[PDB]
Amino acid sequence: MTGLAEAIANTVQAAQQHDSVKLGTSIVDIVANGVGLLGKLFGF
Repeated sequence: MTGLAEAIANTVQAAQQHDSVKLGTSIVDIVANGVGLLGKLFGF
């Protein structure tokens, strides 16, 4: 699928991992944690 990180990256544009730090469990552990899965696939 293409909605594993896209969905979370759909708010980071304005949130930038900010508002999520105060509200969101499947968002704060995806942009910093979940990203660890793609980091090796791509590089970041």
